[PDB]
Amino acid sequence: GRRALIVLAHSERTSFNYAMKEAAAAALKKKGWEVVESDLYAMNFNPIISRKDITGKLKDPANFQYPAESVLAYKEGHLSPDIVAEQKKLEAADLVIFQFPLQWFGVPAILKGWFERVFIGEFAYTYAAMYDKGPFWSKKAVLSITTGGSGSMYSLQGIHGDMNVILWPIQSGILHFCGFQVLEPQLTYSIGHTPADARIQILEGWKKRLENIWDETPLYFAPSSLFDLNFQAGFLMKKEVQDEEKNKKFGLSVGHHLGKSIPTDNQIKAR
Amino acid sequence: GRRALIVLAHSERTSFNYAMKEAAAAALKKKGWEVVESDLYAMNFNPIISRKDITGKLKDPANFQYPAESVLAYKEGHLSPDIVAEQKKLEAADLVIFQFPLQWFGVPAILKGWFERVFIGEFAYTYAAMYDKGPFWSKKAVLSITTGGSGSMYSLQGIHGDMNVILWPIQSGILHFCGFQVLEPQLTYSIGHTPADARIQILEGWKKRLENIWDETPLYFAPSSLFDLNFQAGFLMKKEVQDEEKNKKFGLSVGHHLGKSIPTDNQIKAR
Ligand SMILES: Cc1cc2nc3c(=O)[nH]c(=O)nc-3n(C[C@H](O)[C@H](O)[C@H](O)COP(=O)(O)OP(=O)(O)OC[C@H]3O[C@@H](n4cnc5c(N)ncnc54)[C@H](O)[C@@H]3O)c2cc1C
Ligand SMILES: Cc1cc2nc3c(=O)[nH]c(=O)nc-3n(C[C@H](O)[C@H](O)[C@H](O)COP(=O)(O)OP(=O)(O)OC[C@H]3O[C@@H](n4cnc5c(N)ncnc54)[C@H](O)[C@@H]3O)c2cc1C
Repeated sequence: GRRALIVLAHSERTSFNYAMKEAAAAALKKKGWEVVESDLYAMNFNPIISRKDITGKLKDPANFQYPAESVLAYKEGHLSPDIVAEQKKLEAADLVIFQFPLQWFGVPAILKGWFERVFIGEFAYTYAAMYDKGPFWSKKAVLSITTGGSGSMYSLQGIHGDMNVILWPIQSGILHFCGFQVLEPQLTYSIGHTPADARIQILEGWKKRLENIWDETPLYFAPSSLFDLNFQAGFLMKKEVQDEEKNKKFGLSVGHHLGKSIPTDNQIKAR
Repeated sequence: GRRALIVLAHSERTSFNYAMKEAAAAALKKKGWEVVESDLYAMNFNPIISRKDITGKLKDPANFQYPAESVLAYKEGHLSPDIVAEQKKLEAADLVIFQFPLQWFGVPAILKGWFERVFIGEFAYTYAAMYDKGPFWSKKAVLSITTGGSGSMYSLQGIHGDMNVILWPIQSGILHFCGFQVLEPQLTYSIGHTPADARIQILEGWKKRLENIWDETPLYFAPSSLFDLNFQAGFLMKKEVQDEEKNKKFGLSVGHHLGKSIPTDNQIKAR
């Protein structure tokens, strides 16, 4: 069996988010997965990066810089116990599910703090090995999101704008940057206005998808080989690559739109 | 005699972010501004939403729903006073400056939670009063952001992709949604690789800009008058507007790209 980690960011057992977490765990276990969860609220997880994330002496206590100090602590085994426990969950996991309600067009603060304290340099990323060469290359991640607003609001013509744009900083910036293959997000729009029978089927749909989740085609991101990955070239797209794209009508992705048309549902549907 | 609020999200008084906050306060005060600060770390601000944000019995404790419960607490005066104190800072402020290091392509968790606990419904937004009809329509907000990554990384051809996409969920989804006119963000790229002399100039340029900050043209967002703002129409773009926009080369904004070219630096430069 593969290993699954479910990171849940919701404080209520009675929420649809909790129900989705239970549905996921149940479905995966039946298919032979070992399932571990991170119920951040139940954990009362400390969401705030600080010098307390490092046990014992710092390298430069008078001028504390979290990136350098947290990296050093990781290498020397001096990270805070709660951080280390989470990192071990990540290392064991093949599939990571992030279950959360959309909050101010992003992840809840407690989940954002989880990323900030757990995704430490060298462990989760290096400038030498980033995006598709990232440490989590063998792992797959998926966002399971619930929203208050309807799907129409997040359509191209909706008042909020394209949901693909909202998803990008998370799926590309956080997950893919660390090497994750990112699967199509499970989007549950206006769950507060969804009829009872329909909420039941959404749960069943989620269970059914997870039966074959590992064999899905992941979302498309621009491969890192298209870029000159060094400070001298400023991590810019290769000259020959740019030349080849000048005849193309569509951009490569949401973030790499190149001033052209973004491919439809680049962050919502796989090729 | 206008009033400014500076929200800072950095743990270290020795940081450049703190220096930017200090420079902003002094520059504004010299021009006669009243300046109030929210140093979230120094305030030990709690960024995690919970039932205890309501200082009394809940309307529906068996099924706790934060949006409805927090709005009810707001109207009845049963919001936690640490939230109330922040809300009063916002009421008095004409200009709001958010000073923070870019962290995982968004705001630090402590600031995210600040938005989540303080921007309560009715106080900060309603489905009737949203975007340009929002409660903060008379106010202006600006992001002052420092990054570890270079500006080229966030260019159209950069490995991280377009920064305008990264800014959208914050500037449109959080700030503009509540009514704020959003001014051009102060972007300070690769501050960790900036020589001492250039760091001095960055501080001065920030001070110089703030001398006439209120006279600046705000960023462009699609006007809400272009949309049918009701649930029956799903808050979609008006039929006449859609047909008219079909003849426009560029999308309206980052989020309202409409599957077309995004206007250059829509979230970075004013028209
Ligand atoms: C601070 C904040 C910011 C927000 N920002 C945004 C935003 O930017 N955009 C946006 O769209 N929304 C936003 N929201 C709204 C938020 O996304 C929704 O309130 C949330 O997604 C609702 O999910 P829930 O899990 O709380 O469901 P709940 O509202 O708790 O439950 C929904 C329904 O599911 C039912 N249910 C529960 N368990 C089961 C089960 N086992 N089987 C069947 N039915 C069940 C419940 O009875 C309920 O009727 C925000 C909310 C907050 C508090
Ligand atoms: C969890 C996390 C996630 C991150 N995610 C991202 C990301 O997604 N993208 C990205 O690009 N970056 C990211 N970063 C990097 C981050 O954006 C930078 O570390 C941050 O912007 C640096 O700001 P600072 O104020 O800490 O600078 P500091 O490192 O504190 O200061 C830089 C220099 O300024 C000098 N200085 C301080 N005060 C003064 C003064 N008064 N006058 C002159 N000089 C002074 C200091 O001596 C120091 O040498 C992340 C960092 C963390 C910790």
